[PDB]
Amino acid sequence: RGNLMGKRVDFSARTVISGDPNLELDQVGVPKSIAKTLTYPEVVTPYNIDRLTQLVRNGPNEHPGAKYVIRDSGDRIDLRYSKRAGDIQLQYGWKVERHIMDNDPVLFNRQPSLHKMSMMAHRVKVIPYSTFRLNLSVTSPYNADFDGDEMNLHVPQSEETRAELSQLCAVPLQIVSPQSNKPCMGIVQDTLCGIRKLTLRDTFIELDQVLNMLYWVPDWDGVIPTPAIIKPKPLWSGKQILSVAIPNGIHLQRFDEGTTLLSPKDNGMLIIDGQIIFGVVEKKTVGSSNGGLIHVVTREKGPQVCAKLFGNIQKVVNFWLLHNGFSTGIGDTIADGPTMREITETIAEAKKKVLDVTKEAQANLLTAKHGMTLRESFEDNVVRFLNEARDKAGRLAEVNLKDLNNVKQMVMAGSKGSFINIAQMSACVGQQSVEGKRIAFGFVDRTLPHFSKDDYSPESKGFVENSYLRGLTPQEFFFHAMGGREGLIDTAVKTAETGYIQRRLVKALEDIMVHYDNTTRNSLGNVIQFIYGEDGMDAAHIEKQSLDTIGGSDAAFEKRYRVDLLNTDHTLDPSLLESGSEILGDLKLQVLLDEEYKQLVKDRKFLREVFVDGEANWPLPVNIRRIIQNAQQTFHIDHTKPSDLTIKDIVLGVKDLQENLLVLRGKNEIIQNAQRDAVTLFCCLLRSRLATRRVLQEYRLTKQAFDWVLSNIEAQFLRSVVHPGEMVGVLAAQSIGEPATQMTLKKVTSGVPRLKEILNVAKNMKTPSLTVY
Amino acid sequence: SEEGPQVKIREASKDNVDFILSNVDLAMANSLRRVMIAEIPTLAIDSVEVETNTTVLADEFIAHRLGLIPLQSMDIEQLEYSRDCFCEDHCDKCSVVLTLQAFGESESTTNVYSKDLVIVSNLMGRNIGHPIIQDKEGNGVLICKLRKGQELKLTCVAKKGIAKEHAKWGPAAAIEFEYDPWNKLKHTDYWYEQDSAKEWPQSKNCEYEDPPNEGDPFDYKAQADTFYMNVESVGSIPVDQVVVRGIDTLQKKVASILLALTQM
Amino acid sequence: YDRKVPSPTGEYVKEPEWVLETDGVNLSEVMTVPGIDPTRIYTNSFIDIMEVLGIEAGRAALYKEVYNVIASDGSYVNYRHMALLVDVMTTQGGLTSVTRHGFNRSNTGALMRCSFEETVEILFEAGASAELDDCRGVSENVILGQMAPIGTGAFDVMID
Amino acid sequence: FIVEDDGHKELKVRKGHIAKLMATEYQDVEEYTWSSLLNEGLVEYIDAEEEESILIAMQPEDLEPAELDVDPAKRIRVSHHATTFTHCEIHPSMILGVAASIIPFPDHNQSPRNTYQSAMGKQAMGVFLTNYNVRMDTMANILYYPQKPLGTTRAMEYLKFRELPAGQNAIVAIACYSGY
Amino acid sequence: SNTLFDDIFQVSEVDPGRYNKVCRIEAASTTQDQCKLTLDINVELFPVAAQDSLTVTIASSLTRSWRPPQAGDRSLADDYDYVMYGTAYKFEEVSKDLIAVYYSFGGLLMRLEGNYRNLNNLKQENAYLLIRR
Amino acid sequence: MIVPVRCFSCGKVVGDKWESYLNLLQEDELDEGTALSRLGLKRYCCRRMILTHVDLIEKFLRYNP
Amino acid sequence: TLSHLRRTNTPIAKPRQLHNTHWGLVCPAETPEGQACGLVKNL
Amino acid sequence: FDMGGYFIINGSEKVLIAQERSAGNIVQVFKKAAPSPISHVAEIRSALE
Amino acid sequence: MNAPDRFELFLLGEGESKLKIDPDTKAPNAVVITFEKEDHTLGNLIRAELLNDRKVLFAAYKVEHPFFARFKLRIQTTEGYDPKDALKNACNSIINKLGALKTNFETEWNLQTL
Amino acid sequence: ASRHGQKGTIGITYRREDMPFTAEGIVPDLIINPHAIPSRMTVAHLIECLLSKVAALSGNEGDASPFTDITVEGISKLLREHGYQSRGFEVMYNGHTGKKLMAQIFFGPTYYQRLRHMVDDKIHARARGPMQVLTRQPVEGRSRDGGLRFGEMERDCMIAHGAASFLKERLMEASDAFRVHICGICGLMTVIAKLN
RNA sequence: AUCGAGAGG
Ligand SMILES: [Mg+2]
Ligand SMILES: [Zn+2]
Ligand SMILES: [Zn+2]
Ligand SMILES: [Zn+2]
Repeated sequence: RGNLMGKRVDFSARTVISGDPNLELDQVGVPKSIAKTLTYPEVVTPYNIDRLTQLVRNGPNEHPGAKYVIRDSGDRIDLRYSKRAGDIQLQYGWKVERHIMDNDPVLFNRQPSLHKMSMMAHRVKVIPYSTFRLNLSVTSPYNADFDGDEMNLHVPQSEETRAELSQLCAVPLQIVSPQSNKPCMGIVQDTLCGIRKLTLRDTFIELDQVLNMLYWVPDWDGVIPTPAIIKPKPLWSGKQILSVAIPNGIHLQRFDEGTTLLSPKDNGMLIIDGQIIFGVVEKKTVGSSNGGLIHVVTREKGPQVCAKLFGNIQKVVNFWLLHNGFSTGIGDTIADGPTMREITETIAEAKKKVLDVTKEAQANLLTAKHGMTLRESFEDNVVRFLNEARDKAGRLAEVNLKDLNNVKQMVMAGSKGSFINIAQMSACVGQQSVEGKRIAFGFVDRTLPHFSKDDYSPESKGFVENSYLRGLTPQEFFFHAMGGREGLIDTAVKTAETGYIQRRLVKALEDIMVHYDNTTRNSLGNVIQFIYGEDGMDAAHIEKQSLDTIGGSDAAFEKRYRVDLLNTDHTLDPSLLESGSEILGDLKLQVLLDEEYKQLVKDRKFLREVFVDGEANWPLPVNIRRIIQNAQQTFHIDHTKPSDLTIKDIVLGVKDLQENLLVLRGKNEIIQNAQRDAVTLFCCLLRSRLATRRVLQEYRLTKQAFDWVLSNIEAQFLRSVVHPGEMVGVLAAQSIGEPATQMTLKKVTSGVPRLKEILNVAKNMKTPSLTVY
Repeated sequence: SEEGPQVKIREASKDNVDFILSNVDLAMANSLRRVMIAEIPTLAIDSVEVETNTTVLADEFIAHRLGLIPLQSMDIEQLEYSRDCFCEDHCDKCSVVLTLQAFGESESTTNVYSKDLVIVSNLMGRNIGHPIIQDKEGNGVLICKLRKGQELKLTCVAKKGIAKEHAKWGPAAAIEFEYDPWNKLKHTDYWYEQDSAKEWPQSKNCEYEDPPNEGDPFDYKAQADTFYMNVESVGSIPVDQVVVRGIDTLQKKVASILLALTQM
Repeated sequence: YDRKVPSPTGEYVKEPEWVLETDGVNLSEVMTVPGIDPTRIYTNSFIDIMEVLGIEAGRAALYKEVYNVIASDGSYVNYRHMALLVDVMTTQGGLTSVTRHGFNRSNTGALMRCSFEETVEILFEAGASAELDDCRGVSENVILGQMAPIGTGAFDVMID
Repeated sequence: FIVEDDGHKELKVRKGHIAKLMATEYQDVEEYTWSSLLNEGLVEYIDAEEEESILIAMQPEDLEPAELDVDPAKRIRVSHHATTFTHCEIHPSMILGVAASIIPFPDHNQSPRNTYQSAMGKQAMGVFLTNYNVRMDTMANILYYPQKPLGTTRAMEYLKFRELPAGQNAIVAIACYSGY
Repeated sequence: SNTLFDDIFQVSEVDPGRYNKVCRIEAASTTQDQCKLTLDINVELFPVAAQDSLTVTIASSLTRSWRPPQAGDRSLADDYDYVMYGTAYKFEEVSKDLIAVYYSFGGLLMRLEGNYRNLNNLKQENAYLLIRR
Repeated sequence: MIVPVRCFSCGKVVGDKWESYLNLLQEDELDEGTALSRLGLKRYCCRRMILTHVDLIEKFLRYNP
Repeated sequence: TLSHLRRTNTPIAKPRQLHNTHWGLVCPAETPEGQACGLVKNL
Repeated sequence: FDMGGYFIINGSEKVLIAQERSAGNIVQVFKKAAPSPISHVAEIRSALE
Repeated sequence: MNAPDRFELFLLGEGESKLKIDPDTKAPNAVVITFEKEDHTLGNLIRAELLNDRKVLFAAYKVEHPFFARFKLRIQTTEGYDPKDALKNACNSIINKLGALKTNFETEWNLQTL
Repeated sequence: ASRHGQKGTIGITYRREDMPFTAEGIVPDLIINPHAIPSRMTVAHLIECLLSKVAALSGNEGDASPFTDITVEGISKLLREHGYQSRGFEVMYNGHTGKKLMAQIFFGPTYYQRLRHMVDDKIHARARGPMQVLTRQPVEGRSRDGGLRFGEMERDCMIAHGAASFLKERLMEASDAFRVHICGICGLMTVIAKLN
């Protein structure tokens, strides 16, 4: 374990890290003193000898330079103090151990390495200071802070190794992660706060700042966008400038809570061809969310486009924020005098509730519910009362905070903060817990020697009603310290336990690989799975989509999918199809729709069988909402003209498309049936969305766009397949172990201890339970 | 007087000038104050050789303090940058050599000020190198303290530089800078609990501008063209000279750009 | 418990139901009690499920337990990873632990198993039993400093 | 402190004793010392097993009698509900160590932050000793211009901080600026 | 290249929801009883009190890079006093003989409801909205 | 360990003002804020220089050589 | 230095917790992080 | 300002950390886990002066 | 250790030219000027004065990294107007305004008493 | 770090002209991010800044001792008596441009400590270097020109990525590769390789 | 080398 599975390596660097808004995502800022030490053995060829000769002329004491020359004989020339490092005549076939230089592929790493995303490849960018510099939207997979963190760097030594770094482990390749089938990176901190401050309808920009922001976009087209206001004064909206960073052909739809198509509170998000229509931009739009900007762009334009998108968004928002400013002080912790009066009134009211319950318990007039102790009921009730009091005081505070409250600004943006933060800082920090219960009688029948014996009051057992603004009393201080000490012990223990758990998982699944027969075997030929994930899809190519045959009344299902040419009232309106009236009452063209509806009903029955609770949103490979939205733009569909789609076209084309979807390839019955199984749910999705009434009335496609959608679905499906050689065992182990490392803290074992019980198949669980229906 | 930016001096001393800069685009005023901070030259100690140091301080400590000492720089344009002069290390046309020797002869602690600095090089009749002394008791900056027996004997070389290279070459301390004291342009959105007008204090410069009319709409085409400035000098260069040389330096940079265009 | 159920109109609506939660477990005898639904009975003691309802039910209960562990934190991990873990724990007929006595007592090569725990006793017994290592495990090739059958190494490149 | 009956319960320490103590301090008459309080039965040593049998106040004002118009910004102190006191705390801030006694307003921070600062204050540079120029230590770091804190703690006077400080009073802005 | 819609509205409602420089405005069409308007308006630039009557015009022109209006030679297409530029994003058929159009002027929003305009207000980014005293 | 020459923030020279400050306190029975204002130190950036300075040299000077 | 000269060690049934009896005797806050938390203490 | 309390061994300054221990001569009553045939224990560890 | 020498903020290096000029891509009659060894002091003023020329359609500036003292200025003008001439006029206007400022300040100073 | 667990490293140093400035000309010695206040809940940091502002202005000391009746309101009333916004906010102008910032800045003295963790005590790059006598692997330690450790976790990540060649290069050519002759019958490292 | 202590994320 110390010299074979892991050892010390040459060509390695390690340094304190800091952030840089002006570094591209896949770039790493390398100190010049480090670049002079790490070398690459470039072989002299006619393509490099004019460059390598000058490099070696520079020498090792300055960069770009070189440190050694290796000849055909195998002898080594030390350029530091060889007498002939001025008359070096380079011959082809030699090697120059040249200095590391810009846009070299290097392997950047932070420890612990719970992730393949913990060791990603970066392009070298030699910078003139002693710290490793990296873009902020790469801090998340590394879990890197800039408070003293050190990170390590490794240099490949062969063209094959550089190829592996740049075409497998590169940062843009790792944007969408198979763990959680979502992006692992997003816009954070200053960028995330300013992007919300900037996307408001109150945010307007004048010509000078607009032009500076426009030029700040590196991939700018030079077309100054026409302002949203012209006559009184040329004024741009922050959304207008920000959409310059968004590539053309990007469509994003999302509705949040009270979102009309007029979005009164500027909720949700609507981006129509890289120009946002409505919606304040915050962590839902631009974070590492499922279906956010990053997911859509990475899947639509590609990893490199998204990687530049990170930089463009940062460079516009950071500039706007730099010239707009943002701060925070104790002012943002104060609520109105009326508010604090209500808050302390609420706290006293809950204290009176507890006192009444306590006198009731002392009178032996309590009705302990079945199962639990009298005292257990008393505790439960008091803890519930105090938790409610803290939360109600917190809501009073949060309601009282204006929209200028910088803490509320950060919380609304999602950059930093939560409800409990505001509540404890400005209303009441709440109840303190040790080992999951209130403060115990560490003394004889009392918590502190300043209390009388047998005192179960909120104050005596660890209820802090003061806020961090107000100030904690000595007993409240000690109780808070007791809880916080428990928190530190939990942290320092969970780390070691989860490291051991992660190592056991990785060692147990390290040899699991998808072979070329689409199976999932190990170092013995033993089969683990016959199809990886029972569907054979790379998890990075999978997104939550709704199965539209699951939900709704049977009446709405009929209204959506039923096509009856044998009824004047339930037939395709002739404005939805060129063959409108010519198709009414067609007997032969109704057996097709009847088989379509029959398979749709069978789909609904099957899916309701599989997904009992009727949950329609499930992670499936190919996103068809986006393909339809694209087809409505690449072919500029208008909804007044009728389509040119024969019913035969739609139905038989979707049938053929189902036939054309492949995961396995063999020509025998059992492999054909395994293929037919592995595509069943996706074909259910296909039938739910590619229905004749749907394709005609819900998005009026033409035959051109329809064939385009068919081919695009086929392509993306074939591109979402697992790649043979994928080490899905290590990926699975790390994808389970990393979220376990972030586990930290109702009478059930959970978290790391329960995971340990599951993994060691412990016979004597601490909480065995039977759930009887 | 002359068409263009106008100046009205509110108050003036040998250390401060408070004035109003009218009919100026803002970027010019900002560039002027940046230049007054960063770009105008000064004489300061840029080398120290320590023959003896028996003090409780370190040589580099004292060297830092000596570099921070203010020295006379009125006739500084009559001095050469050592990087531009043709001497070996320094000459009389690019540098000024100061000498400082002090000894603890008295039983009581013997302080070492900047009045104890001795010019050794030949000034050639220019106001240069005399340490600035504004202490009312005639001494200078307290540079060191000596116990009976300790001594400090050293030679400094003072060269030409600007605050960009090191802050010791800064002639100005603080530049007070305000505009639109009523926030008519709405250039900042005030933060409040109950009332912005009551929780934010009123500017001394509010009196010099008429209060807005509440019934007036927002002047969406207004621009900042009247600034309130106060320049404070360390004393190495007089305040009037600080601002005048700031202006001259800025237009000299612009002329350098123009000459580069000519050469292209 | 609140339950989502298809109403007669076809929608999905909440239909609350009384549910019994025990503090102990004897699955074999409780599910025979009349007046309950023996189709829906469940336990957090998946080993009891393995020895009562078969191995596949144990697999499903294992996935459910791990899933609830992940979801307690509000975290999400794709089905495939946890499914792979559970299949590995299950694909040998019973429940194999991720532990010294478990996956590291298998048909795998001795060099792989010695790289986890009980490092030297494994090699001793391998020598005594005269074991043979295929060197098709990744740990073997790591120890031998050879390119391993992993991704880029799961195939060979030759000339045309 | 020792609490005893006297026309109510009151601490045996009186303002005359404080006057004599401070007179002894100002000499830097028979000097009035801590041992004199200990011998005159004004103060008492208590271990953990004995403070199980005692009731401790928190302020000498908790022995004041009772009888609304309050300051809304102050902490919610509780009417102590208690009597039969035997002792009083010398000062609640005395529950802390030498590290945490440097923290300003630690009663407004969450406890892990106070733990972190107590761990990091031992890494702050400053004058660790006035005789640093006379010792030959394996390693030493000293601030050029140590500054005594603008936010002090009445515990610092006994910890000699403002004589041997370990940081500087930096003009700090809280701002998003250039993104660095 | 010409006008696509023109009417006069009596403003009914003004709503400054959480904003300091923008109000959403609800207006009923003068000389119509089935046409209504919702519109975000920069009330700092062009203040709009209730019960005002405002001439509203949707245009098409009078793309390439935006140019400042030279020194005065350029001729506008607007004796109006508040002009914006947006994009249509939904063509909602509210009912039979009822259509509504949604425009986004840089995130400011317009919802217009009527029936008669048919050879106008097409699926086009081109949308200059002009407003007269 | 001895009076800084200039305020770190703005650069106003403060090294000439230490003995004057001490004499204003002890000699003239003044308080710290009034002395700081009298010595021309109006900005708190300048004021924290003199006000919060520990002059450790007068202790180093107590060692013999 | 002061913190080092007032330090305790516990050679190892819930020791790392801040017990109630610690009031006034050992510091509630000053403890190491990591696997010495609660075992090493400062008076 | 030096406070003392340390030793000087081979020139290096050394500190004796306080070792925490359970006091002796105290009788304590403990329970035993369910799979144990004895229900309670009364221990005392007899430390001399 | 890795810190660059301070004089690299204002002293041009070997072969470094004060002005570099490159025609822009995908914008007619536009150019990008790289100023070496300068910062906001000059770029902000030049852009502000360029924005006052009624025949200048676009003018922006940016410092791609605070580490390096250099910036980029993009200028696009009306046809039949070389952007270099627009820069010349802006610079001359700046110098005239500064000269007027210096003259007026010297007048007002000589008017004062202290 | 401040005295409240707010540790940080320098990310960049700006000269005075580029720094934001108050109307009085005062400039921050230091600038911290608001995104580190709400998660950590260290109000005392902000109260310290307020109290220190008032103390420097009035030439008094700030009693930031625990368990006193020193409220935020009293400090704020004193500060407003000194002509500054009661909650420590201050209008600040941008250095690059000179125009005010829309947001006002919480600005004031705060005690900060310089810690023993400096960068040039941490830099380390190796390339080739000294080797261990027994394992023929790189030695351990920056102070020994040693190498970094490519532990089992890093091996796991490289396996998960599918980069077999990089894994081999790290484990052999960047460490302890060796050529040994073996018998085709004994199968052991036995052959006497009298090479030349 | 060994052993140990302290500390950083
Ligand atoms: Mg960190
Ligand atoms: Zn010379
Ligand atoms: Zn100052
Ligand atoms: Zn053999």
